[PDB]
Amino acid sequence: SHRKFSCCRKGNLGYLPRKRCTRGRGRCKTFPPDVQGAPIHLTAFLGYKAGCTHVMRFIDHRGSNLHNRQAIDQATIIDAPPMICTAIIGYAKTPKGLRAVTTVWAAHIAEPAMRRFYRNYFHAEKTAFSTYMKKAADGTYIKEQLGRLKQHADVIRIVAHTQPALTPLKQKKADIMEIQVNGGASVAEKVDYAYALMEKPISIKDVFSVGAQIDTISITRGRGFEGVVTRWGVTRLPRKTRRGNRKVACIGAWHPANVQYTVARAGQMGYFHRTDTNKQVFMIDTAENPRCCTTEFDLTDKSINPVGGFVNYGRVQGDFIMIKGTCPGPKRRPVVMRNALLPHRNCPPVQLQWISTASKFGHGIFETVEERRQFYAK
Amino acid sequence: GRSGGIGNKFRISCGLPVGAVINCADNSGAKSLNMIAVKNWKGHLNRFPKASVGDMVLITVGRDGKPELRRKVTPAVVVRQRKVWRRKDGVWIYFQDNAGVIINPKGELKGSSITGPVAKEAADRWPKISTTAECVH
Amino acid sequence: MVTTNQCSYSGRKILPGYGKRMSRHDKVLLIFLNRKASVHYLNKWNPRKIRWTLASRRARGKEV
RNA sequence: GUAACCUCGGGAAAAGGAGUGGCUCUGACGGCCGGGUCAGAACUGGAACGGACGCGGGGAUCCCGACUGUUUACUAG
RNA sequence: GCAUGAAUGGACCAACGAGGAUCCCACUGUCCCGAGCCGCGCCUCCGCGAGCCUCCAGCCUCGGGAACGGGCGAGGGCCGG
RNA sequence: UUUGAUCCUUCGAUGUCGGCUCUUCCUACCGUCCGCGCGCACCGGCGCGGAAGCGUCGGAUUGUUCACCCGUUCAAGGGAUCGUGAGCUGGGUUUAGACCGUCGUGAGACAGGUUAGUUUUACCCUACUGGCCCCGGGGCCAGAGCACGGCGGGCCAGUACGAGAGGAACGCCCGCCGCGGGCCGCCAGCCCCGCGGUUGCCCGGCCGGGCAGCGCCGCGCCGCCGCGCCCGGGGGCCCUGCGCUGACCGCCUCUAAGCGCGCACCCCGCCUCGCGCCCCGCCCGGCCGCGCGCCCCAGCCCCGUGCCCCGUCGCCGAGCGGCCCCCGCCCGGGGAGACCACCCGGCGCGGCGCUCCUGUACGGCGCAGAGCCCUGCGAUCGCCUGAGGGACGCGCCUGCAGAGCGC
Ligand SMILES: [K+]
Ligand SMILES: [K+]
Ligand SMILES: [K+]
Ligand SMILES: [K+]
Ligand SMILES: [K+]
Ligand SMILES: [Mg+2]
Ligand SMILES: [Mg+2]
Ligand SMILES: [Mg+2]
Ligand SMILES: [Mg+2]
Ligand SMILES: [Mg+2]
Ligand SMILES: [Mg+2]
Ligand SMILES: [Mg+2]
Ligand SMILES: [Mg+2]
Ligand SMILES: [Mg+2]
Ligand SMILES: [Mg+2]
Ligand SMILES: [Mg+2]
Ligand SMILES: [Mg+2]
Ligand SMILES: [Mg+2]
Ligand SMILES: [Mg+2]
Ligand SMILES: [Mg+2]
Ligand SMILES: [Mg+2]
Ligand SMILES: [Mg+2]
Ligand SMILES: [Mg+2]
Ligand SMILES: [Mg+2]
Ligand SMILES: [Mg+2]
Ligand SMILES: [Mg+2]
Ligand SMILES: [Mg+2]
Ligand SMILES: [Mg+2]
Ligand code: NA
Ligand code: NA
Ligand code: NA
Ligand code: NA
Ligand code: NA
Ligand code: NA
Ligand code: NA
Ligand code: NA
Repeated sequence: SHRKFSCCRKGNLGYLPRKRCTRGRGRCKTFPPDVQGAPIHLTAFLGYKAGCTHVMRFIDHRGSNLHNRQAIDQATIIDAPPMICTAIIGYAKTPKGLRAVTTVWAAHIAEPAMRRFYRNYFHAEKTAFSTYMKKAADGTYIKEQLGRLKQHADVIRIVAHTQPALTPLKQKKADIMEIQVNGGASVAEKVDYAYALMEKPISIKDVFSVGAQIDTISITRGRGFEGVVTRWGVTRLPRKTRRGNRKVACIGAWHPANVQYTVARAGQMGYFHRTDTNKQVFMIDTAENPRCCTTEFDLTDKSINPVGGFVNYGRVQGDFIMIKGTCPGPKRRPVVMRNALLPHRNCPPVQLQWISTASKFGHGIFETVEERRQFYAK
Repeated sequence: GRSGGIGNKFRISCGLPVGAVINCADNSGAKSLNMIAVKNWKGHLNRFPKASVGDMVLITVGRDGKPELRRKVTPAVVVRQRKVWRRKDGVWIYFQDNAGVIINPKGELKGSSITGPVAKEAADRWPKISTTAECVH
Repeated sequence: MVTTNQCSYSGRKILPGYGKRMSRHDKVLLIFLNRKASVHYLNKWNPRKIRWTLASRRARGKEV
């Protein structure tokens, strides 16, 4: 007979199966669409999650109760040391989909990439690219391959890698990513632009801008094996139940004589590949600037690094980006940033007035160590 | 043709589910009020309706109040609550007791004066409360 | 930010978005720095004998 | 400080209030030196003291059997 | 008064009851709506080491059929452990 | 989806009502969507067709299904062994105790009422949820899954409309609710052995400790978490229809050929998984095969052929196309975790500094101290002292150390 009262199912069936991610890191499945004639630009970057904090801003939002006053907002900091371009890959559109044409590697490759090619660098015999680097000493081979790409490709991407030596991480091998080149008037313009920045650093300042929106892709926090109450959010059973009350009472009808895939069961929770969309950029700066986080209402110079350090993360050494809200993952998890595909239309402009830099280790009340020393008669 | 509160409010942390007994902050003759319903509430299976400061509820007057109002369902507005809530400017605030005032659907009070401080949400949403209030926090 | 408040119980400085405030029936607004302060006040512990507060340091002469 | 009712014996710990630590003192009660108990005061501790332990929740009514007692060892007190 | 009723006892009743029932105060994870934690088991290892059950076997949908098939007819899937 | 009629299967047993929990399906559609009609001025109602995406709630009495009432964003109906007892519960029904009424000579009876009354076993097969049976880096894609709906406010406007009472709509902007995926900066909750307070006993006393299965009380870091915060704006083909051009049928006709517009439904994108493939690197290898005009059929451009020997005697080269081969662990640490796997590695131990948790150490010194049997006893208080103790976060190394066996 029919269920007496109305209620929806619990959980989203579009995120199945709930299994540990088998991809090494967060990967960019799709890139923003390419429109001919727009200025040529890059579409993505890779960084590391560092922390969260406060900001006070001024809201100019016509038609809302916030239109002429202040608001306290949550922000997230992502550490973005420069990336090195090192290869060019071209694709051709085909009846079978996107097929690679060829990939051309630079004459000289840095140690982090070489490390990425092995499992144990100290013991491994160093043979990767040993023959290739002799062939490509002169520019002739590179030119021939780029001519091939110019005459046969439809989509152009570059290959860049991170520099973990500029971070507090323990890892020494780098992360290799493909980044698409959008814009221009033809494929030749794209190929020349990509060739103009080979073996060169790329800064996040040249990819994103303040006030635009981005998508973030990462892997969420892990929890191991978990029960239905926490894994799927079903109701607990009453106290008098024999054999406990954290479970689903009925897991099916008599017919069909099987268990359906739509019924909640226990298993792995967390460590999933996820993507949050439409996050607004608040600030792009570098930790090498002493007035990094000083505004019109402040006096003493304050930088990004808080008093006592970023908890469970080293100190930030260089460039970084600030976004509004939250992103998946814990601290130190690699994060891929990407231009938004379907941005939100009505976003008020960003107008920072004050940034909180107190100690997040405990409850701190001093924005700088000099103020603390003054206070404690030190 | 003006019936309800003014403007559209922001979501606030509710603290008063159906079945709570709250104090009467106006000199209408009542001592305590029993909450039995919330206006503009769409439910869910098994979930009690709940209210916060500034919204309209339906009450009965308790056994320790003047008999002239003792067996009717009446509207009222919540003006104070003990559950701490956060405002859009990042301020967390709370009061010492839960309290309300008997008001009309169109918005005229049923007493002369309101005793104690009143939250700014209720005052902004209802003009009659704003003037009769002696202190707004 | 220039505009900061003072804790009602301990006399320390509070930064934007960092505590809770209470309104009493007598129409007085109290501002607290953390949960430790608000518990001290709620229990009616005299701040003049809690040695880390400003009220106590003034009575001792350490603070002028 | 304790009500209705009552077989005048009860109800009754009805209901419901306040106090209780430490230290320094004062008085009272025997015997031709001992002993504990009871009462009062100052000072002083995060507005704390039956600080662990041990140890009634209460009230207004209706039905049945007066009451203490006995019973289906192993589903009925 | 389907079909109450007088030692097959009628009516009433203070005290009493691990008896059946309704309401009020106080109290609370019973609940809104769940969260965090402690010990033991579970789990992995060394040593020791059973019972029950068992035509044969062990993926589905429809048909017909002792009228609700694992095997039969027609289709759809599936390395093995 | 009722109740009957019948007696085909099941008495060497298919656990017999309802509720709670959870999934899926139907449409004969209650609100929301798109059209048409009205005895449709507006507001509000009523009828018809397509449409099953979302919504269909909280309570009082009853074991109840049902019914009945209060309230709210005003509240359709059903199926799945009358879905769901090795999922629960045990209120009802339906053993054995006991009571009332009616019936019976009696033992006893009663689709009459009432009260008390053990709910056993998974370690096997399958299904389901996760996890494994090592092999480079970066990508692509078949197949499978699938997720943005509802209610308001402001401007339009006291306008159109209407005698008046009254009283809309397109578009844009701003909110709320329900659902979904994340996160910890603020606030809230929690405490592994941190700090402080306190009762009894025990270590002769002070100090400092132990036992009371964490003695009990306050606060609390890294972390987890909600009662906190962030995020959710795309296309296509078209049904039921409304139109354009226009005949059979001299006229008229949305249709018969032809053409346009079109739905919370359908399909695709985004989003989750993903066998297999591709590029590159180390290498530059081995094998197999021999054969290209296009377009239309009421112009069909002169047709109504050709091949017909894959050995049956064909087999070089080139060219073009296709296939095959190629890639470590043990060990330690986590941001990962049942075991495994995954991500990373010249690890870590022990210190020093910063930060922040508690709340001002022991000792000494005081004309401090209520008082006293007073050249001494005394709970407490002040100063040295935001002190002492602690750290699972951050920064350094002045010490000790850390790259070794099976394949
Ligand atoms: K349903
Ligand atoms: K008894
Ligand atoms: K049978
Ligand atoms: K049952
Ligand atoms: K904590
Ligand atoms: Mg039980
Ligand atoms: Mg912190
Ligand atoms: Mg319910
Ligand atoms: Mg008796
Ligand atoms: Mg007895
Ligand atoms: Mg017995
Ligand atoms: Mg018994
Ligand atoms: Mg008779
Ligand atoms: Mg007689
Ligand atoms: Mg009789
Ligand atoms: Mg069988
Ligand atoms: Mg067969
Ligand atoms: Mg069975
Ligand atoms: Mg059986
Ligand atoms: Mg139909
Ligand atoms: Mg069963
Ligand atoms: Mg029973
Ligand atoms: Mg019986
Ligand atoms: Mg599997
Ligand atoms: Mg698909
Ligand atoms: Mg907290
Ligand atoms: Mg002992
Ligand atoms: Mg972990
Ligand atoms: Na079947
Ligand atoms: Na049936
Ligand atoms: Na059934
Ligand atoms: Na059972
Ligand atoms: Na086991
Ligand atoms: Na002790
Ligand atoms: Na979507
Ligand atoms: Na001392």
